Amino acid sequence: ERHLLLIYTGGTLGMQSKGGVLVPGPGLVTLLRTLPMFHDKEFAQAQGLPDHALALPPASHGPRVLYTVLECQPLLDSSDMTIDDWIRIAKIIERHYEQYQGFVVIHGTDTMASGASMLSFMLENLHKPVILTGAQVPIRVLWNDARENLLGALLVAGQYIIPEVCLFMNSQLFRGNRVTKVDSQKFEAFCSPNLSPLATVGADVTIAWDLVRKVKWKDPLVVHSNMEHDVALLRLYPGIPASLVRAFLQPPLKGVVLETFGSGNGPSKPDLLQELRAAAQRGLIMVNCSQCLRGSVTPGYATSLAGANIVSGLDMTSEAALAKLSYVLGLPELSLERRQELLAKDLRGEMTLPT
Amino acid sequence: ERHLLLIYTGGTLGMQSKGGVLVPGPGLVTLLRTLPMFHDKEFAQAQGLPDHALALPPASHGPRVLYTVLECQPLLDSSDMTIDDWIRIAKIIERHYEQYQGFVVIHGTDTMASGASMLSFMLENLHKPVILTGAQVPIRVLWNDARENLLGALLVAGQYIIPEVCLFMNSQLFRGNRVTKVDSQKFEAFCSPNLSPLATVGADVTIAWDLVRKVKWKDPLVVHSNMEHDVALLRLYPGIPASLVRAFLQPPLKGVVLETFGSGNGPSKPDLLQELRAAAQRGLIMVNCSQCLRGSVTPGYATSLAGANIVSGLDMTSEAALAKLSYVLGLPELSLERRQELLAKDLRGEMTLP
Amino acid sequence: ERHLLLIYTGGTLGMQSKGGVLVPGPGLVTLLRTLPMFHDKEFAQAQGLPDHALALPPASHGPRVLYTVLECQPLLDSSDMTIDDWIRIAKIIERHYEQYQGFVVIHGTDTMASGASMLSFMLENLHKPVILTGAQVPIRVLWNDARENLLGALLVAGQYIIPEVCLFMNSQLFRGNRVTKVDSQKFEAFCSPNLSPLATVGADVTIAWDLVRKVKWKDPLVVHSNMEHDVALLRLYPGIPASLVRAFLQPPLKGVVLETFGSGNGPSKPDLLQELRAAAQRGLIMVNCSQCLRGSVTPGYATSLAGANIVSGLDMTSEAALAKLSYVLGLPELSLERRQELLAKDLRGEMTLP
Amino acid sequence: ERHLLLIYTGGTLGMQSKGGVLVPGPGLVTLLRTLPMFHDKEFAQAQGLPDHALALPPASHGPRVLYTVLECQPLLDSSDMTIDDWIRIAKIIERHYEQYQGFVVIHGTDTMASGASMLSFMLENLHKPVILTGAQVPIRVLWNDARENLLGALLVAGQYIIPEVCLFMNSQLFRGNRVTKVDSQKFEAFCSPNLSPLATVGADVTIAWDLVRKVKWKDPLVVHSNMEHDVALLRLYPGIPASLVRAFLQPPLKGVVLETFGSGNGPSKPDLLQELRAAAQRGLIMVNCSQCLRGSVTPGYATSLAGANIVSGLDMTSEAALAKLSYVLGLPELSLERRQELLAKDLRGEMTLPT
Ligand SMILES: N[C@@H](CC(=O)O)C(=O)O
Ligand SMILES: N[C@@H](CC(=O)O)C(=O)O
Ligand SMILES: N[C@@H](CC(=O)O)C(=O)O
Ligand SMILES: N[C@@H](CC(=O)O)C(=O)O
Repeated sequence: ERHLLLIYTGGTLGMQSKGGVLVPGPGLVTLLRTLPMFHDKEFAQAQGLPDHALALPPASHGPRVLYTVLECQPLLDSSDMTIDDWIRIAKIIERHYEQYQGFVVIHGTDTMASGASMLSFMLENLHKPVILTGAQVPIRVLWNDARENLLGALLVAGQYIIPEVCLFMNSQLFRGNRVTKVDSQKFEAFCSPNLSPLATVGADVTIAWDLVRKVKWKDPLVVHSNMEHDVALLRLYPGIPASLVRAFLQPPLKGVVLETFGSGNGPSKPDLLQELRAAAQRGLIMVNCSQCLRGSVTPGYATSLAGANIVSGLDMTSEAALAKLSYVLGLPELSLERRQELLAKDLRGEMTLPT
Repeated sequence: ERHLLLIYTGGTLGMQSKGGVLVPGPGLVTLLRTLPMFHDKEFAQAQGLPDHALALPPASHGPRVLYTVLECQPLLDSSDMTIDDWIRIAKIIERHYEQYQGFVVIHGTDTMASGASMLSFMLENLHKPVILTGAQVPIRVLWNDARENLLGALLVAGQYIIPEVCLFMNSQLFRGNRVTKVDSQKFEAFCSPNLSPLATVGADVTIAWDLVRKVKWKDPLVVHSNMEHDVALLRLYPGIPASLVRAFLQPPLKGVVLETFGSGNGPSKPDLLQELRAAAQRGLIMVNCSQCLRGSVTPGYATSLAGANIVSGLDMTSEAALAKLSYVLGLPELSLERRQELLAKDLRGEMTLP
Repeated sequence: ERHLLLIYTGGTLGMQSKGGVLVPGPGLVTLLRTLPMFHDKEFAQAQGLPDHALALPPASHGPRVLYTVLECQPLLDSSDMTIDDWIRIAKIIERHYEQYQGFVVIHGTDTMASGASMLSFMLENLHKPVILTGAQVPIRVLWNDARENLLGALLVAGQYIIPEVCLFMNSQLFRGNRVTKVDSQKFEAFCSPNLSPLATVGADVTIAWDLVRKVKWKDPLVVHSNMEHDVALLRLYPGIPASLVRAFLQPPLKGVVLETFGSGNGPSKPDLLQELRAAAQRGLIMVNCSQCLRGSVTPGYATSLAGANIVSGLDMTSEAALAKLSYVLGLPELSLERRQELLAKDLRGEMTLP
Repeated sequence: ERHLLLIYTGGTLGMQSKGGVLVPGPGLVTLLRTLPMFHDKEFAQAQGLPDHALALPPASHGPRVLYTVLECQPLLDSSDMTIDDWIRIAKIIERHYEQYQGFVVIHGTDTMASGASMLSFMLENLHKPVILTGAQVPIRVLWNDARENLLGALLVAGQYIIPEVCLFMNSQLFRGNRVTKVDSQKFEAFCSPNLSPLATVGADVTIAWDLVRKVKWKDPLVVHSNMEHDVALLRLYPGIPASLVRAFLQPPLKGVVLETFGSGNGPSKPDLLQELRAAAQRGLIMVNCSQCLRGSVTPGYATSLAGANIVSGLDMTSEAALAKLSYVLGLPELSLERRQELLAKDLRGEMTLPT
């Protein structure tokens, strides 16, 4: 038997209509108990099993999977989530870490990439699966993606030792700090543009063990709740004025992700470049990411943004760059130079270095 | 014979190494003249043809294609382009509109989507093709995507009556105000996420005539050079503070595209919503676009951004929303309400209504 | 309320292990009854509803959906199916046509394209949906594609007036005579290479009404059980000998689909071409389809197969060409010439003319 | 300097209109000479270089590339090619192996996959690139894919040590015995359904060295010209009759590829199974391949074709199965059982043994 904790934080998967719009919906365990694919009553009764704990039917091979449902209060639309909410989730996993073999987190899709990236950094030396999932349609609506998404998450966390924060949707498992939301309506809502999926589900389960990170049983779980809140993301657009960038980078901002064009380029008008220098001199750290979905920041043009306090983000997603920026800036007693060196290193599989 | 104007504005296609980096490179016509696929010397000599004008070899069917090369000065990395640069390009097309049957614009890829979207709006009632193109590798490097991209542009503009600003790359023709750059290295650099390509090239040329806009031969070309410069784009990120949004939306800003999550949602914390209202009261117009590559802004959540001065962008790209915002706000003597009505309408094929 | 007939013919969806391999599995209605997503016990009891008939829970909009399960005997692995089996299925639909508003046919995937194509031709002037479906993993196994495939079929047939034989798999609805099986393991097992899906299911249901065929309420259902059995498929391979083709095309064969290379080409060695002429003189009809997944048979080479009794299959799938050949040859009292004209015309949406 | 042999066998790339249809076209070297991208006159003259030999302009990095054009006679539409034509090509490569560092073979697309597969088997212990290429549109037509396809082949063979028979089309390099033609009109005409491309070309060249086979410098090139001619391919279709299968498998046929449904199934009607057994008793060897594009043949159904003289083709393409059948059957002095063991083994990277 393997025991999982299922953390319900909110999002479309549980949602209910109310006033003609979707809002977060309570009473998940009550529903799941009535669904044979989520709960084997026969096995639970013949094991006089705790009434708070559910049991999946047997799968083909492997151990049996049991799980407990922790429903947070209040439940949130993921659009309203912030760094504090993701810290609370990390703390729930810390508190219950020893009692369970894996974790599944039900989450809204709107900011799921940000949440997976954050938790990836907060949960240092993680040894157990933390699988995020969600749905474009609520589980109470008849025709939905939620049933198969939730079941798959539980089976993956239940049956495999993948020690990463991942995202499971639409029969695929992605590295959490590598995903981005690409479609607002289709069930194939997420994409891992610069890395293969960690796993694919069909008849067979195919896992890329060559990519999955190795369990460091030696080192204990450290949960970083000291994340810098004053970080931002700024998308460059053609002709963005120096005066607007000056205003955006004012104190108390400590770090910013600049989303630049193509292979990492921006306008070279000197007054704009001057505001970036000025901000560097005040101590701001800047990471350069590409607005493009696929590919890497690379020098090579007269317009490439490099220099004073500007670290290349290589092929990182913006969601990951931002979370990493928050992590590194929150570490205590480091120099500006040391902080940039950490930003330029692959800390959780979020970044591919060249040769 | 069909005569085309080839406008070389800059970008990687012509570029040259200098100080170990790529910068814009002059002398295009000189090079093209030496390439048989771009210039038929035999036909030019046997027609004693102007020395500034080149001639493509005969294609399978259709008329012969001639073209003149106008090389702008200075040449630009597209990362440095602004609304004024795109206006200059529209003006070149206006000045020479009667003399040519089509236009091809060589452009850097970094801001090509912004440029195609801008020209789409500036060139009202366009009757002739205006085809943008570029390359991830310069034409002077041996292994490149530039040869085939440029030739395809010239043949499309030269042989078909597609009255739109388009982008031709990697054997596909896209509606210009529908594209976005998705790959910084691969030759398949562009994508039209919410609309099919207008055309595909292989053995056959396949054109989606069901999508191509109709020539309005009744109405003359109007070229809008009064585009509002004070428009911006703002990407929401989780926990973005009200104080930072306040600072961003200060005067003199007149319009902004808010890039929101998923189907058009943002944080509902009241102090943030309050700063959007405040800015609406100052007369700011806001368009809501999705950060997602594919799909549409739709109401349906308690977190959906709608209301005071906020127009839904449906499935518009951000590049297109931003250009449309610039166009509509530049029109003289319209009420705020009329401006929002135009923003909610499909003006150049950039937007699908439900 | 809309009432559907669910015809269970066999295939993996229902299957059971036995002797270490998968074989067809009885007792479908018994299982479905126990699944809340397939049967609303509360509504059935509060309507004292027939015990043989199930009821789907309410969907968002639309009418309620009820359905009856007809489990054929014996059940078949689709690899064993033939024209007679598909005729039987058409006859079941004919016998019960008036009593139901739609049909769903559970079928093995191995020959599902052949079956959908056949039924498409057999069911002339169809007014109601006939949706085929199946699964790579049985519905009794916990992790499967069968639950969502079957439910989607029932909801599509139950809620929409799509008067075609279709295939529903993996959240997509395809025109049946346009599909082919491309993957032996993945859940995305099927592809419609030369036509868009008729519909896609996500948050919204998107239907291509521009493609869906029109209901001919005036004309009654005619069910062709006169399908020619003596038709075959022959795949050319490099250096295939004339003597082997002679043997293949001997009487009593009446029609053959030649699967040729690329854009419709074969070897031009004269003894091979001579055997095709000889067979034409005996009255054999030949349809030329491409071995390629995507694209169209087109003349243009010295190696193109055209002439005596050879009709181009354009962009038809082989499964569709073969079924159409069976249909046309089964029609009574037509001249060879008229038969070839029908083969060259789009009769059920299986073929795009240039 | 690296010197290549360019073997022009025929196909659409060189073709000419004549009587309103495309036929093979002579005079390739004459044309290429006039194209600056294929011939640097300045460098050739300043090196007083042989008049039969051309020279590519300099590429970014790497050595300079020179090449000689050998134009076969007669030139062929690939639809008319046979085993004897592919043997002649292997013999050309054998004769000239020591003089050149690589080979490019221009070939019609209609049977290119069969040709690449054949050469793969014929050229044992190959150490140098043999790159096949072709085009959907002739090089003399203005708007074509031929220029870039031919140039890329020459640059790949000229600049990298990939010791395989490959196919280069539309900016991708595929393992030759893994490809199949999937589109009769689009420039993306080929697909490698069960294996990644060996390489991709863009700004950067990306090579999957993890997949490319290793140079066996110890072992010399052996070229097999004893290939069995009496092999065939038979596609099963629903209700195919026993009497027709009997006629197809008559002597002198020695081997056949059965293209079956899905994961490797056919009809189980006993009279059909009886004809397969009869043919096995006459000494016929049978390989089972899937009609599916992205198929592996796997047992698991009552309809799976396995037994007397029937070898599973796993994920092999039919073109590869058919060539392999011709190779193995042509080897001298082997027992029927030994022949089947070779058919079941990955000999040139054409087959993945499963997980
Ligand atoms: N607005 C929802 C979107 C979803 O879950 O699909 C959320 O993020 O909570
Ligand atoms: N940096 C270049 C990119 C390109 O041309 O591909 C530009 O936009 O001008
Ligand atoms: N062998 C099965 C395949 C399936 O159902 O998926 C059949 O064709 O009956
Ligand atoms: N029929 C031609 C097709 C091509 O080359 O594209 C050949 O195979 O020679």
